[PDB]
Amino acid sequence: TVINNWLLIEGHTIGIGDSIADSKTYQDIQNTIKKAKQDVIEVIEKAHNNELEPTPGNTLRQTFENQVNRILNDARDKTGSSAQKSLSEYNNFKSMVVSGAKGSKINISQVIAVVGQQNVEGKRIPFGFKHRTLPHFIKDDYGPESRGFVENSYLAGLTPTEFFFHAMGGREGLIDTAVKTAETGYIQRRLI
Amino acid sequence: RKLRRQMDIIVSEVSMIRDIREREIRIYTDAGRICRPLLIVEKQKLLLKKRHIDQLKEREYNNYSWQDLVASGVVEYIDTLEEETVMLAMTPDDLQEKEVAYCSTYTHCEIHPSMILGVCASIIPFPDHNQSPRNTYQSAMGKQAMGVYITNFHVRMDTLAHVLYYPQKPLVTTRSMEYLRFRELPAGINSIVAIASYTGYNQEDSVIMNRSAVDRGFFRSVFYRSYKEQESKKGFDQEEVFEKPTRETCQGMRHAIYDKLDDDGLIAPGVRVSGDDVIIGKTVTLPTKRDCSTFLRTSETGIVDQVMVTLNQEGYKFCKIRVRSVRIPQIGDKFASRHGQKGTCGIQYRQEDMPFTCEGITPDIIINPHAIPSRMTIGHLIECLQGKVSANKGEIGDATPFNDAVNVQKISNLLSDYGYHLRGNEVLYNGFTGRKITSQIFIGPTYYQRLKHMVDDKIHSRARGPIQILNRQPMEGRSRDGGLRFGEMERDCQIAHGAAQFLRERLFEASDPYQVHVCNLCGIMA
Amino acid sequence: DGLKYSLATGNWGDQKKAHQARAGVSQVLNRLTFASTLSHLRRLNSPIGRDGKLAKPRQLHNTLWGMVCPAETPEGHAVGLVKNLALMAYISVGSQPS
Amino acid sequence: SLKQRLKGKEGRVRGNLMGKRVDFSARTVITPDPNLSIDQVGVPRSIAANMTFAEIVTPFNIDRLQELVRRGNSQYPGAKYIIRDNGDRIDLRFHPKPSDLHLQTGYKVERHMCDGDIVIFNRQPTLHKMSMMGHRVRILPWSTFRLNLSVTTPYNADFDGDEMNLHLPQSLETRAEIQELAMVPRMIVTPQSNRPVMGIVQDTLTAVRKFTKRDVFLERGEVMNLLMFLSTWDGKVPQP
Amino acid sequence: KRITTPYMTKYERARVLGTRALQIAMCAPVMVELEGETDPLLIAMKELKARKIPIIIRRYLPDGSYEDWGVDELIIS
Amino acid sequence: MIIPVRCFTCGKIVGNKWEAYLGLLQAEYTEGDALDALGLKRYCCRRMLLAHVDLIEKLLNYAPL
Amino acid sequence: DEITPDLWQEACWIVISSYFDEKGLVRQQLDSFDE
Amino acid sequence: MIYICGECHTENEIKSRDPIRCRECGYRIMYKKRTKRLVVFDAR
Amino acid sequence: FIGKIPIMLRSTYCLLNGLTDRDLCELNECPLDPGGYFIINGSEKVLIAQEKMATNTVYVFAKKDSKYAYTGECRSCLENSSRPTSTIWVSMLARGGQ
Amino acid sequence: MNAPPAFESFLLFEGEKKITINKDTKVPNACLFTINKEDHTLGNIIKSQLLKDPQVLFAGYKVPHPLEHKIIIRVQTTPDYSPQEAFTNAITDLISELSLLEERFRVAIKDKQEG
Amino acid sequence: PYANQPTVRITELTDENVKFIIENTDLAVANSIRRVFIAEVPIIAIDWVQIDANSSVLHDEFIAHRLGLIPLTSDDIVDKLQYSRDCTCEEFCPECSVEFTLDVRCNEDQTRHVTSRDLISNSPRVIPVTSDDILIVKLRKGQELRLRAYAKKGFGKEHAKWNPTAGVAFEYDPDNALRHTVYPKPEEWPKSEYSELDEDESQAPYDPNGKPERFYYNVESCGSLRPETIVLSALSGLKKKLSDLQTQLSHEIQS
RNA sequence: UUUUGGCAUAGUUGC
Ligand SMILES: [Mg+2]
Ligand SMILES: [Zn+2]
Ligand SMILES: [Zn+2]
Ligand SMILES: [Zn+2]
Repeated sequence: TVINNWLLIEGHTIGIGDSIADSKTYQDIQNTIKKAKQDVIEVIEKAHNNELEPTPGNTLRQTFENQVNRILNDARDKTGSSAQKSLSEYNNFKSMVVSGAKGSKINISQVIAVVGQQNVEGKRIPFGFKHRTLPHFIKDDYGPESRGFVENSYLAGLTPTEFFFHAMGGREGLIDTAVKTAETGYIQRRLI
Repeated sequence: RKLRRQMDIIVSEVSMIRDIREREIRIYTDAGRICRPLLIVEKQKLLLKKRHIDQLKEREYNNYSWQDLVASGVVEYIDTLEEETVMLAMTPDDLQEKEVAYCSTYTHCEIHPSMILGVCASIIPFPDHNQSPRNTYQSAMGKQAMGVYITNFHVRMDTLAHVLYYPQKPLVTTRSMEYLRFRELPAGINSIVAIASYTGYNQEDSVIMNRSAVDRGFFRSVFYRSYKEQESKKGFDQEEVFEKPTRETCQGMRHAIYDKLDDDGLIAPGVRVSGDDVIIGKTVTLPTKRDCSTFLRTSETGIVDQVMVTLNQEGYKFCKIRVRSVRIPQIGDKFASRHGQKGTCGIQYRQEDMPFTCEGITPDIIINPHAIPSRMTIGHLIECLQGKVSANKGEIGDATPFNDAVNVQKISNLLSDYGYHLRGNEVLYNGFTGRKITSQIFIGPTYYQRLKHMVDDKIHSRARGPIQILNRQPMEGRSRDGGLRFGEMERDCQIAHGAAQFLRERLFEASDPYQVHVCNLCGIMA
Repeated sequence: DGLKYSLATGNWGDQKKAHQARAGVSQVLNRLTFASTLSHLRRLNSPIGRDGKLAKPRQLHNTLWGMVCPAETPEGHAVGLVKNLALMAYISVGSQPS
Repeated sequence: SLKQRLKGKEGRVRGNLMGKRVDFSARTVITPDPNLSIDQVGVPRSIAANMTFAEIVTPFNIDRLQELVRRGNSQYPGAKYIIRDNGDRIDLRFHPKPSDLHLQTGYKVERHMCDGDIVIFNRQPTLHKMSMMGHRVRILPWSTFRLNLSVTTPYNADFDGDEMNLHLPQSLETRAEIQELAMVPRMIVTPQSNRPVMGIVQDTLTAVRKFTKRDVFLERGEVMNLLMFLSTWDGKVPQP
Repeated sequence: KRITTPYMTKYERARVLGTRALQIAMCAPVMVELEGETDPLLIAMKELKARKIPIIIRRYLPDGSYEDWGVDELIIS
Repeated sequence: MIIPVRCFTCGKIVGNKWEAYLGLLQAEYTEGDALDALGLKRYCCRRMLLAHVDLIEKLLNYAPL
Repeated sequence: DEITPDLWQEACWIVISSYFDEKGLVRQQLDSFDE
Repeated sequence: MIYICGECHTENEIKSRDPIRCRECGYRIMYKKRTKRLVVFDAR
Repeated sequence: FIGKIPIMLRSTYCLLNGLTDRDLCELNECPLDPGGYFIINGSEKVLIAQEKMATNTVYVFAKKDSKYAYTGECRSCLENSSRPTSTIWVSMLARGGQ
Repeated sequence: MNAPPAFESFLLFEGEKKITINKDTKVPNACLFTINKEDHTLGNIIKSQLLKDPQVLFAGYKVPHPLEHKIIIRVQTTPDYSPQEAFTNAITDLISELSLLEERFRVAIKDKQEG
Repeated sequence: PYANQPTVRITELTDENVKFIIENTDLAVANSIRRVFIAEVPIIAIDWVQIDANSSVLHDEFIAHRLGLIPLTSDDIVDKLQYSRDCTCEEFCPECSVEFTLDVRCNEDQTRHVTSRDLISNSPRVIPVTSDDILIVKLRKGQELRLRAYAKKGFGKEHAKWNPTAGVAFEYDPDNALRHTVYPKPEEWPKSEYSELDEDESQAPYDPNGKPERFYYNVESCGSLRPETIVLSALSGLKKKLSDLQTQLSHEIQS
């Protein structure tokens, strides 16, 4: 009662301005993204030239996949930390995440800077077509966007390919909820 | 490919697929395959020239059609199998253009990426600024909205129908809507929404509406039901007849009023009726007579709107009766954005109680800010901003998904041109004290849809009503009445609580108390 | 009366063969909004079948680009199975190969 | 068949012994209400007017139950039935005869549910003890159930459009049982993982985070207006 | 020598309060002086705090035997 | 279907301006210019005439019965 | 002669409008039933 | 009682034991005439 | 006369075929009603597009839970004849023989 | 269907008093004025006017529930002054201010009309 | 220990709206005054509606709802009028009500517009405010619409159709000197029409000892009442409410 | 002067 009656005097919101960072922040994010893209290109051409040597107990594809995966992971984390640095004290996203009442730091990094890598089954987007994730890419491509790394933020807006790959990613979560509602509590119904 | 593009021997749905790695050509002309149009590209150049577009612009009074573009071999249908053998271009304006070439051999180019969307997903403004589970939620919910489902609904007599009093085309709309005919049959209202915390009735995905706006017809709708009944002379044992019965001629009857009906055993339209009344006075002759008249579903009231009388396929006189019932928005009615922001009406406040801007503008709806961060419906915020800009600019905005020319920066600049905060945050005054609210408030028009679920449609109680005939337990018949499943999980919860007497009451005394005499030497019922 | 039956109840196959005759083809038209009617007109259903248990069709496959909506399906136990056509999708009506 | 009548969930054992439809229950949609204590539940007028509780006639409540019998089913609060010790059920919507309404000790009146009564609030599915909890009735003049914002997270129910159930106990024995075992205050600490099961939620939690910042300062009138809402206030304004 | 605990379990509290409240509702004598109360639940709680309810609990031990306890003998918490 | 009598938010009369809005549109006024000519400044009222669809014209085509 | 980038953004939607004017939204059911 | 033919709007009375038919059109759909009972509305 | 066949609304044999919107208003039919469905017993019944595996097409899969390492199958079916679709499987056994 | 009669949101039905007084027992000189069929319109203004008086140690009000129409005003003054006296003085001050404002507003209307 | 001495300054006077400033007053008084503007300035609106016959495409309660929101010129008549539930009459009388009649019979193939012009009062002191005019419903050949209505005294709190104001713009502290709001970046914000901050600043210096004053009002009428009449009747109604409350409190204390 | 009443498979929809 007392907190709501005070909140009338204070008030709380969320706005477009709460999702805006500095132009310097966007520039730094874009520099990090281009750095990560160039690094993934280096790993791809190394694997192409048979210059990538596999790690022990792992095939060359596993080594390459783990390398590019961790490259995208630390690129995403660096961009997220830079976005977190750019937040103001009045940013309602930071108000809702620091309080812990809703959202998380990952959500802020998603909305402001980088949605990030999509996944199905714990891997990048598979070649549904022969050696191609979509017809818009060339055959035998393993770049980030070609295998389904979203680079824009939600505010920046997804590209068509990135939008479709994120739809594929969310379909996995919807399937997870469906099989949850199927198999939830049958364990409990036997246990009781 | 030449002949298909010329349509000489090959109709333009036959797909030809050349697999080089296996040295095979498969040609399919069967039904059941799915294809889509695609523009043809040669020498990294479109075959679509500006003269074709000029011929398209004069479509009427020219008789130039899409089939000419099919005939000229500029656009061709491609199926999913043949798509494997295609190097497709998303957009011609950059990808086929010379650059540090990602690819230098593009055979086809897409007409527009937004056509990947569905029929009920295409209405989403800025769908590429939302978490795709929200897009699935909106696709599901848009089918559930209220609106003018068809123009001739007045003549139709459907089972259940909903009509919104004052529909509006969305202020922010994708161009695809122009071909949906949803711009001409809209379903929803553009309403001023302010995303802000308040007294505490908006929380956990709820919404606080302006009572005054509802009193001005905001989101007011009508719900039409239709009942039907036929008579018949089946054999000679029975003959149902439309006629109002009386206790003096029908020696078996239900306690209710019957004076609403006329001499034909039917109710005149324009009579205001409750759920327990009779709409069709109809009775069967015992082998005096007994009633089997038709009552209303005993959870509602309405007006018998239209009574039609005709003959069935056999020729027996049968009648349908459409009953109107106005539905004012009330607490618990479910409203949704075009971004999956589903919420029930938490409370209604009059205009003076509601907050308001410096110009006297009050918000029609107030939603919890905390609905946004986890869901990440940023398309909702951009839709609100673009709606504000369109309304101030007096021109229907654009909501094409992948239109690169539009972004929040330009929208903010356009908003700043009209003497508003560029991000849409506004100073609002508390209606209870008039004090400036400390934090500023994001506000603007947003398209909201009254979903077809209302509380009076889904609410009931059980107070020792019409029990079963097989187990004497409450049954679902004549209404939602029939109690509730006291499922095994509820029993188990009471075992955890240890409320054994409460469990006994719910399972035995409150459901089907019975007793039987049994022998004390054998278990046989006496 | 045969076709009238098979459209009247949704069962598809002979009326006495309802034990194994696949059903769920003809449905009451969704008349609540114009968009709902359109979405029900263009709806496509994948049966569970024996093949659904070998390959998981609930996941959105890449080949559904430009033919089926990436995000339009009933949220429940029918996620992925029931889908809707993309706007420019058109289905081959069949012709003779002669 | 006989076997088919018993197998599965829909058979007699799982469908009509371990769980079944039950009289004296209602179900509808929920909406938030911060002006209610956690142990209080707002109910529509119609359900309380329909759903009832059996009160035994005693020399203390004879006047109140007599007035309730006089009111009848038409008005709220009222009653439906007089159950005398003989078992005869006098229905209070068809017999406006004063010979039928004369009361005395030992009778049982089926009076309409009113404020302060006890109900069990519930939701499909039930996953733990707090999925069914005891609440105190509050009549509010609208067509949906209410809930305090804090009792949502034990039930896992948000106000998106999911519905909840309400089971009315009938006997004083089980009423006391729900009072002393299943009420919301007794269920604050779960025995699952030895912690509180509920806490402070979205708007309240963000608002208190902003409130307890070091630089929040409040005028005299604001402080006095806020101290109104503190129910457990001593009445003494502390030194600023 | 009653070996069981001298405390009243919450279930015993629930049952004894419910039964005594029903007894009071059935025009039973009240073993405490009321103070204008009308609800049997409050009167039963007052009697429990007074330790003036005539009920005797019979706790069945798992071996078939049992212990008997006066309500005033148990520790009300 | 028909134009609302009043703007839902603020309550200004708008039911005497839809026909005039159409008439000024036939004068090739920009829609913003038309709404300014009809004295609608707050965007609450401008939403009404900018987003209203007058389906009553399509409904009168049927028989009067 | 060829479509410029500024004009393509409306030319493509003119093309789609011509498509839906020709074929409509329920072409599948009607064509299948006619066949 | 009085019914309106659904095509040509021919008002006509029909008995309780004759199949319906328009007296000048042959049409076989009839609609009941509006009630002659007092109907009122509060404008809220 | 051998029977009666339901007619899809606004199909080439429907009365509403090729009429103008004004004529549809004379018939009390909405010009925007897309049709493409049937009326059975007055109720508007619509058919849902049924997805099934294609015919006449060799497909090589791997039945991991079989005595076969692989299986090349073909659902062979005549054009407009022999609705029984003969499905053949030719499968290479695994080397776990007796 | 359970929507309340809105016209019974400001009208005292039978057996309802407009205002009642309850002397709070926690603190001396403390009274609670419960007014039915009222809202923030009178509560806020009366709260401010009571806060103007220096002799009023504490003054506040609340609405226990927005759907209901009770307002409860707590007033505590010095121990030489009645809270009812403070309430009556506040009402008289507000009525005098509004009469003065009406007079000045009529004068301003006439001035703008001639001007 | 007494209420302030307010001073008024009418900046703009028009027949549809009015703009003024109240100085030397408390915030709560101003908030209650605007609340009374929206809520408790009574007017006359068509409430009771008997449909003698309807044949339009639109059902009856739609037409009744549309007729409800028609504003009516009730400048002087609303004072001598009384609430129907208070007056002693069978259903209606001139002391508490005004009768309206409407009847349009369209037998012309050209489209017909049943407008507010067609409303026929039995007293010329109250008419539709437009009497272009408000469209009520379009009619075709063969469609009639006949009805009789009654308009009665009421105020906006009971229902929004009795709301006389089409929006009440309110402002105070346009320079944010009191800092009741906290701009995260004051540079971005537009200046009010009353703000005196030049175009090189964004906030006045924070005055600690300040208090709300200089309340700016722009009351827009629907035209049912003149704006000056709205404000005068608002103050009169609030004074009436407070005097009645004083009477009840005196009776309570004497009891 | 007292009211009753079906079982079924299929389909869609809602946390
Ligand atoms: Mg939910
Ligand atoms: Zn407006
Ligand atoms: Zn005829
Ligand atoms: Zn009178």
